[PDB]
Amino acid sequence: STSQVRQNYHQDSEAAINRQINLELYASYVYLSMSYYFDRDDVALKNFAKYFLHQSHEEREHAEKLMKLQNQRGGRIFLQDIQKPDCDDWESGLNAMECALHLEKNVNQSLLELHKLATDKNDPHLCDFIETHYLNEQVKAIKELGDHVTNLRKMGAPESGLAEYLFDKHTLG
Amino acid sequence: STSQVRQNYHQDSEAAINRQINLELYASYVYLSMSYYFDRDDVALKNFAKYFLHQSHEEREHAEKLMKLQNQRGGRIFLQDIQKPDCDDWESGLNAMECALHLEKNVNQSLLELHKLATDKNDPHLCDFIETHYLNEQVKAIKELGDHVTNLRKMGAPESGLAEYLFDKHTLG
Amino acid sequence: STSQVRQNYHQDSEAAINRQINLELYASYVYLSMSYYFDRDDVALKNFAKYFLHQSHEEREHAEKLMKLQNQRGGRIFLQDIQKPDCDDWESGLNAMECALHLEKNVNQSLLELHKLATDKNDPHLCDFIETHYLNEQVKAIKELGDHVTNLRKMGAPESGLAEYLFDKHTLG
Amino acid sequence: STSQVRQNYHQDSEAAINRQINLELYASYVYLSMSYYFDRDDVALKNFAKYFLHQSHEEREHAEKLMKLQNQRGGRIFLQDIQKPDCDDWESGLNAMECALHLEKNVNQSLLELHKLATDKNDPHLCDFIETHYLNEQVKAIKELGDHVTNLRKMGAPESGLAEYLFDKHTLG
Amino acid sequence: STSQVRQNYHQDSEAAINRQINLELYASYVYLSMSYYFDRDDVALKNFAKYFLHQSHEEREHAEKLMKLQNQRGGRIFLQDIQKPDCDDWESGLNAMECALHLEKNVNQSLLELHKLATDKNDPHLCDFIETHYLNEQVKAIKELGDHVTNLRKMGAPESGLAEYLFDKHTLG
Amino acid sequence: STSQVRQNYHQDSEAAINRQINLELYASYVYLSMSYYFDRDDVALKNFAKYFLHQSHEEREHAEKLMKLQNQRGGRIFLQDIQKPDCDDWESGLNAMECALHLEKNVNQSLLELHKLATDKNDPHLCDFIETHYLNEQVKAIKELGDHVTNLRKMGAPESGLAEYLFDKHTLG
Ligand code: NA
Ligand code: NA
Ligand code: NA
Ligand code: NA
Ligand code: NA
Ligand code: NA
Ligand code: NA
Ligand code: NA
Ligand code: NA
Repeated sequence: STSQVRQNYHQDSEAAINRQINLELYASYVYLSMSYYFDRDDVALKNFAKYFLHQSHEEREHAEKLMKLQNQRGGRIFLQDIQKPDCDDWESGLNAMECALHLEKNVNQSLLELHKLATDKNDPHLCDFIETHYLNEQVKAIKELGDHVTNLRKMGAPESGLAEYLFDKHTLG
Repeated sequence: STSQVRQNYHQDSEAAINRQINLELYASYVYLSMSYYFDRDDVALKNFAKYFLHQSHEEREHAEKLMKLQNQRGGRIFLQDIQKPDCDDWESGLNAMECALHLEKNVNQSLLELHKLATDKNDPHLCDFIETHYLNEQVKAIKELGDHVTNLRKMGAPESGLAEYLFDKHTLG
Repeated sequence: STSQVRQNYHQDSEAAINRQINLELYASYVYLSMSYYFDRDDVALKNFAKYFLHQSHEEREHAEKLMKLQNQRGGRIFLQDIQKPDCDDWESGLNAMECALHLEKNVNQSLLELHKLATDKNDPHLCDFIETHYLNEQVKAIKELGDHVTNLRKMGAPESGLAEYLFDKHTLG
Repeated sequence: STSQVRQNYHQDSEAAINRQINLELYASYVYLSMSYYFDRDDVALKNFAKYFLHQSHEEREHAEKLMKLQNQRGGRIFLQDIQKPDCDDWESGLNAMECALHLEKNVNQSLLELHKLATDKNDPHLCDFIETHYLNEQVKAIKELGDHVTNLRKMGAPESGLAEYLFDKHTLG
Repeated sequence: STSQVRQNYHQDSEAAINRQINLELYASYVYLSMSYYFDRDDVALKNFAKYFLHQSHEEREHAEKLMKLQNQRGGRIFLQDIQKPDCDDWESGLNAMECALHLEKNVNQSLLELHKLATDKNDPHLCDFIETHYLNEQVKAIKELGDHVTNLRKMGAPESGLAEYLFDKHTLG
Repeated sequence: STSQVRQNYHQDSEAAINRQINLELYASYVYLSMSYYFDRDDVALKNFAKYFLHQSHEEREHAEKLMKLQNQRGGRIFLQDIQKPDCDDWESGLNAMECALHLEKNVNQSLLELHKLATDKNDPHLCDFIETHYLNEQVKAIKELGDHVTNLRKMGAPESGLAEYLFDKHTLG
């Protein structure tokens, strides 16, 4: 049953990629939830909605790239349930940005664990794949979210609704 | 807690839209599974892979349009777990097309039930939304899948691997 | 023998579509007859001829769209004889426009009966198909013919041959 | 005295269309009043003025489309007095947006009553006309106004004149 | 309560402008009525319909320009009911043109009274506004309508329906 | 009652043209039937469907050209019922091509009989009309159909569904 393409690809690596696929699809779904929260008539921050929807689509592309890697290496994709996000109501633009920062750090920690596994199993193709396609993207996403959280807090969010309004217009618009 | 926009939108309709959102996201995930099955080195039908991946992205767009409708009407989106697809291994191009036809008929039956509810609750905006955006799209998808199943069976799939190869090239390419 | 695509499509609906196909092909043939009446050397109203020939081609397109619908829904097309039109000699431009108005109202009444059947059989795809593609087209055709009949009568048709001549040039040209 | 074009068009439907024409012309006139309130030297919110003037012109187009429908179906237009709006002085951008939301919900309720009448009189052309041209336009207008009301309230209108100023510039500009 | 912009603008002038706004909106509504009379299936003179609809839109622009003037001068707009037109059925193209000529002379007489008031109150800005934007427009409209009435009478309207038909095509088309 | 244009046009020729008009309209209707057979979900050969639909439209153009000839010569068009085609179900691409070849030979035999009549009645305009517009078109159609029948039989139709599939793609596509 070994794939004719499989070479230097450990079962532990294959299993870790399947876990990462699920985590990327989960992240996609959290961002989708946040997007449509900001589209509510009683929230009405269109640029927050657009920002999170773009993040949702990016996470789905990240999941699909891992699925392509699994097939390239001769692993087998096993999909799992995509859990519902932890909240239905994300409270404010600042609370959503803080939850996004927490989610991106969690994804990053998973990627760092996968890199460590690839290095331990002497799988340099997999380690390079993670470095090239995932680790700098996560560092940039974390820095961007931290920048957004800083600005919203300085402007007086979430107490001032003027803060979120102007951030929506000037930063996310 | 009633939305300032809400007018002539029954709680039963709101709940049915939340169910339909989950079913569209489920369909998306089934198509994603089928896509990456055809990308396996031991299957290697790139045009089947492309066809199912396009279907996956379309189902996600259909889910997002329902989420937009829920907010437009002043309903509240409640997301649920997205169940994993029923198979990991889709066996053949003909078996996948037959499973897709079965899935599209199941989605269609759900949409017909939603239309009936909208009509019973005297919600003509919702009934028109379903007619305009969903029902003809489902009829066309069903007819296209039935056409694909017919051609693959006539060509001698799944017994002849030449059949799937040539269908991949000439119909899906 | 049930089509693999067939879903929520009643035998009564299938039979009514076959009847409507025949009525559209009949209408096409009536308009063709009227067109070539106006092309006679002893009638010689080229713009009346062009108007009716365009109507003939439109009715054929309407018949073909119903045939496409029958196949999309998994019904089976059964064609019948196309009866000859009721007249060989249409007498005048005003008499032909009045016969066209009567024919378009007859087609409209058939379409309204089909819509009522679709609604009674809880077939919203079929009801929407009729609404979208047929009912507004028939209302516009009826209003246009009524406008033509009004103008020809006011101008003094069919007694004044100058009336039909000038209507041919200024309205239909 | 029956119009030569009239078919399946109930007197009750004809009367309801005449009422809807009056309500659309009334709405037009309310929006015109609001527009020129914001053009006052002691109010001076040019983008609010532009927004309401565009709404005024759209309502007039909606009235004219109903007048065209009445003639298409062979009904007879009976115009009534256009009542003056309920206010001369609209107080603030937030109060005007709230009055607009209330007016759009009132128009929507009238349209839903007309749709119900069309359905009860088995007039599918009229029901489809309302669905296609009016109901989704009203849902979008209501959602947009609710979004505007939400943002103005969050920003601190009408107490902060800075709120209305910045909303005028960033949302309506 | 005096506007910070108000200078040399008499209360009598302000009241006369409010009356003129109502008369322009009334004229708009009369022309709208006439337009849709000519769109009836039993009248069917499309170019008469287009001519009156353009006149309706022009009168609305004239009303809006007076509303802008009232605000420019620091007056306050008070809107009144827009009375329904005197007829539902305008009888013929010649009768409608004669009623339009009578309406335009009535508007002109009101404008001449406003000019006389502006001159009596030593308000040269208002007198110049009326001269520049209204008086030559009214003289041209009156002359054009008189020309139309003359031609229709000479051609044999309203007895000859051929006259109105050819006038519709050649003058108004 | 003789047409002012009629010259050297025998009653027998006029009657034969009326028969040929009916036969061309019949052929059109047979091709339309075959087209929509190939559009069925359980047949699904789109290029066969397109081929027959083009043939249907060409036969209608041939009928209209005969109607134009009848009027040019001062004959009178008498239309008859268009009989329904001999089959509802055309069985296979090879069986339909064989039925088309048989139909085109039948049309050709009728045209040869009309040419013989024109020659016997010393009507060189009519004989030239048939030669120029019909006889070479029929020879080319017959040769093309014979070529299609030969290729489908050689490829192993109708037993191999792969044959019809590949013919549909490579010859008719
Ligand atoms: Na990611
Ligand atoms: Na590296
Ligand atoms: Na879908
Ligand atoms: Na509809
Ligand atoms: Na039709
Ligand atoms: Na409206
Ligand atoms: Na004026
Ligand atoms: Na032919
Ligand atoms: Na020759």
